[PDB]
Amino acid sequence: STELTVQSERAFQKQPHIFNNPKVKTSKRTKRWYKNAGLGFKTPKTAIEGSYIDKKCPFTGLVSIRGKILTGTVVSTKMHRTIVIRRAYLHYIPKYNRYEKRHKNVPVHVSPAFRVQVGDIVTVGQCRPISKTVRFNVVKVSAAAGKANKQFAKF
Amino acid sequence: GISRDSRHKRSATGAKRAQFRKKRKFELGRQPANTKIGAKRIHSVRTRGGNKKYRALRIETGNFSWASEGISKKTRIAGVVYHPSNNELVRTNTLTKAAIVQIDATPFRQWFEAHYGQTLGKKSKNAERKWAARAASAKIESSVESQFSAGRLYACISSRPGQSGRCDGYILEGEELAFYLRRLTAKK
Amino acid sequence: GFPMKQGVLLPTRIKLLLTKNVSCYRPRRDGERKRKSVRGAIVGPDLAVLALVIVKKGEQELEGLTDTTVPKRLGPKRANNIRKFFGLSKEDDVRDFVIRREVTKGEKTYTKAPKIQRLVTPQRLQRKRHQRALKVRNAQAQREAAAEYAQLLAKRLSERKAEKAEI
Amino acid sequence: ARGPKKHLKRLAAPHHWLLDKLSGCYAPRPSAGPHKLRESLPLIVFLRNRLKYALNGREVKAILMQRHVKVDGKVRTDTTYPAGFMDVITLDATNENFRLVYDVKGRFAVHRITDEEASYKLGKVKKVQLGKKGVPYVVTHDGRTIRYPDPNIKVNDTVKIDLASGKITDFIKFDAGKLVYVTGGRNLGRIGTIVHKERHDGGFDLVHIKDSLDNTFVTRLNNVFVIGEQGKPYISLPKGKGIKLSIAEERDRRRAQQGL
RNA sequence: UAUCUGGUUGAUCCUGCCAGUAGUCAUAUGCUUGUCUCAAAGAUUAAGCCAUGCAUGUCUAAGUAUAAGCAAUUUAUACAGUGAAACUGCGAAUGGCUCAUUAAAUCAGUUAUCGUUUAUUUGAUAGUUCCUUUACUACAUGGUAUAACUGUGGUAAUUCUAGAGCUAAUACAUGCUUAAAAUCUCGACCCUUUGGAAGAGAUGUAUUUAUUAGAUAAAAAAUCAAUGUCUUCGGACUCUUUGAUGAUUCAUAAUAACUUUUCGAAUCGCAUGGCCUUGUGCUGGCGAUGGUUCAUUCAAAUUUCUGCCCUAUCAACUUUCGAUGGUAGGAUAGUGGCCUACCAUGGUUUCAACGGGUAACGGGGAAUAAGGGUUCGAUUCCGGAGAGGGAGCCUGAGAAACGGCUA
RNA sequence: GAUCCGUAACUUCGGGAUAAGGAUUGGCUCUAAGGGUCGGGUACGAUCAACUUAGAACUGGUACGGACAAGGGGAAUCUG
Repeated sequence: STELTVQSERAFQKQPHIFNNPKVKTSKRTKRWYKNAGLGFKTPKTAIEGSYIDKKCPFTGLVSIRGKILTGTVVSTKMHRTIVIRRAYLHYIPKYNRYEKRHKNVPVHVSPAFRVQVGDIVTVGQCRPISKTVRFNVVKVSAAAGKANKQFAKF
Repeated sequence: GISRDSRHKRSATGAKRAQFRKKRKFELGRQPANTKIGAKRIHSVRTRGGNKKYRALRIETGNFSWASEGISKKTRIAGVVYHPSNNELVRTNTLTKAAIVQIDATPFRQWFEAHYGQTLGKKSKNAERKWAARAASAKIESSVESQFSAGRLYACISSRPGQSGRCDGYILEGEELAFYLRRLTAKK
Repeated sequence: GFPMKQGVLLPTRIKLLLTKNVSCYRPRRDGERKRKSVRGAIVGPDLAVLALVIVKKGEQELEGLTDTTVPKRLGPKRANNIRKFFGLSKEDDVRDFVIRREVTKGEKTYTKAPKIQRLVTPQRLQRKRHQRALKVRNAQAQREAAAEYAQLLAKRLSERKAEKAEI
Repeated sequence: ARGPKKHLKRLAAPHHWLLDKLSGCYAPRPSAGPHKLRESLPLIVFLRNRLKYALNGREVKAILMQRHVKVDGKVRTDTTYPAGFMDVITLDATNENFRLVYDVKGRFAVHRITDEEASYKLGKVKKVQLGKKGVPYVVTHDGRTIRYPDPNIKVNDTVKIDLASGKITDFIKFDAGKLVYVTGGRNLGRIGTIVHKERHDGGFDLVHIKDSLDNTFVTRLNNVFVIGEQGKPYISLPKGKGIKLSIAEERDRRRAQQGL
């Protein structure tokens, strides 16, 4: 998201130790740093052509994706730059020889490289503790609209 | 003492954590530096593993780096002009990281007149070939040149003075300078 | 029996948290501080003993303050503490100007002199020689091993152009 | 609990030490050293429980203070010194040289080596890096830092180490078709020569290995040690050569050797 | 090791419980008690209270020996053997005990640190230290300031101690010597060009900041800002050097400086040999301690996933005075609302949140033997927590320590 | 007085209730938020004018609704 007007905070939002020189007259007007996150996750074109900063991005920020790689379905995109996904699974009760449905809500951080809404399947990767509860970071969006644009008006 | 654990601090369900173990030495916190300007005072705090930290408080000289010229000079600090976290640290002149200060503009001016010789604002043999080779390195800026007229440059702190005992920074240039100038002008 | 402490104030008792290297307290543990009773430094009526140091002797002799000189128990031990003690101008072979104390094994009189500490001997010179030697030999050996590593890199750089030249 | 631990109790000791269950509350906690807790051997355990030269731990220290046993050339007079895999233990008295190498049942073996094989050991290079001032260095599986190696030495290779000089004389790469000693896991002590390395980017690569009865098995990389080419090893192998006959073949092997 | 029997009726067949029966590494208690091996034991209730004693100290050839201590002999008039005391180093943060708290907490299996500290051990690792570089600065080696000790004392009392006089160091505070170069900056001069030149400084490591390099996706060109090697003076430039990971602003290097400037051996025992300019000249072995940085080990701190008993006569909880998230700062060993400022209104929940109870420390395990289960786990191992209840802290690598301190 | 917190039995569910019970309050110097009008072919800037609320530092013989003004409260019984 990030709601462009990117310099929206009281500090100047910049990437650390990325210098773009005022003397050398570069006709791209800003240097950007972006990285490959590893594990075959393709860095999106919104992370290279984007002009946000987002120091917890998996591609343009200082976090590294290492540990578990989970997936989930998105149930809350109301916080700024962090969503909450649902992760449902089955718990085997060994006495009754059968299962029960369980779920867990995981809050993950979502870069402004992706646009996520409620219902989309995301793949997230474990990173360092981002906030009090955020330990994961969106590395793949596996849905775009979940058939939203295919519901227009009549003829 | 100060703790920095999450053994207090209600869980994500909003439940109050029951009180587990007594306060731990390895979850310690300490009091802020609140560095002022003038009359260098630095105390040493014994951290974990020995490994002393240098709690600066009231320091006055810094090592500021003119980034587009490649140099670093030791200069005075005049005062804190802007702070993105708290305006109180602007009011009481407390130096932390990311503060915006006014430094000295004298050794950078003297270096620029030794390196290019152009008298910001407004003889012998080898520096003649030198100042031939430059110039196309001496067209610096409008907005950074015009501060040298005032005898004070805007700068940012980049060292954490409470942990390092230094107030080192760089000099504001380009869009960062335009951003902080838009901040400083439209509050006065 | 509470001892007086220099410059507390205040002629009554007070409980201070005494620390290491501080009078009126000896610590039984490293870093341990202990809160103890201490009378301050102004003389009053509660004192059973004053302690006076004669800075100037008066006209009439006391019993055993002036008339007896108790000797010093030990003499100087370090080399320069003996050279200072006699004014020796450091050539003067301080091994001979040591103080010897004679003791009696009943009917046979032995004598002991202490030890000269920080005294230059052949052993100290030999050890200094070995340390200055090992620094130089070590630096030379690392420079040589760096040189052979550069030789190894060179014979792989002539080698990694050869397989580009035969294709 | 407030700091490092110093006592290792019996029944918490590693099981391949074969310390007796009764008769002792404690077990020798190996010192800090080149190897770890669960993959080493104190010298008291070697000189008393394996070699039976000492009857006590008092006699083990009585031995070790006469400078007799020396591990990897250096004298090493610590009672619970953690001698580990690939170590050369030189007894100058009795003219004996042992190499700590793994049994097929997973135990440290009493394996005598000859006096020329005692002048090198093998080190699996655990990390290669650039040290200060741009000096490359290898770190083997027993903590040795060896500066200026060959640039062809990469990680998971093995290296021959000369044990008087700390230097390298030869190295074997990790390749499909090269002999393997397995050090850890369910297949600790097995041997032989490789099938295929499964990559698994993201953690815990696997190696498929096939001994000389064509019994293929799978281990992780951290248990895999290279010890030479197919056939020819670089070291003396223990008895049994890392085969792991099953329990039926084992009892049929023992009931063959029963004629007195 | 897949078992049933007695009791409702005048008698019958049922549902159904009561009672019997068998075990208990499950406690108590009664009667009884000859032998061998094995051996739990103040858990339940009072994590209630404690007299007394003990449980943590430590010295090798190798830190400090003038004990006015002992042994006196055998080369020692500085010492040189044994060795109390005390200084110094180290440990005392291990062990041992208990189970009060504690219900997503602890813990178990599994992960991560590209998010950190680490004494010790183990392996590597430091020629640069001073000074506008001919009248220089101890390096054959620098300064006081104490302990034990002697002597004078105080108090009813103690692991209480004051005053006075000596004297050590691997304690404390200081301070030098080491190559030759390469590369940078500046440059006394002239000579006018496509300029070319002595010599002055800097140049370890550590901290802190900023900038740069840290290449690789396969073949060809043109311009502009500076200047570089060979010059057959049009201009060519031919060969150009580079590790790791899945992944980095990584390792590492380079530049400009910065720092109440860290470290770079004024230490110890045995051996005492080799050279000639004979100066008590230069050199010289084994190993003891200590020390910078890295790696390793011993760990630690956080952390991913999944899993806990009963309760709805607990259905809404969280934001009070952080509750969920963003930005910036502080703090930390470090990530992080851990804390502060500004901002946003989020976060959990019938898949049981939140509250309550637990006569609840969790696990490996224990009892019961058709299969499935059911109950127990204070207790020999692992992990956690606590030392009467709370809190605060010194020392240290490591403690929020209680056989440490403060309230 | 005002501001902020916290409020019980009972109830005709409207109340009780300013329940009960607590804290703050000056001066000075700052900070932040809340506005009006003008020109955009078919993202902002100039300028002008308000007292309201919140916060911070400093300060004093701990004082501050500084005079004035300005509820005592609760547990019940009889009764309308």
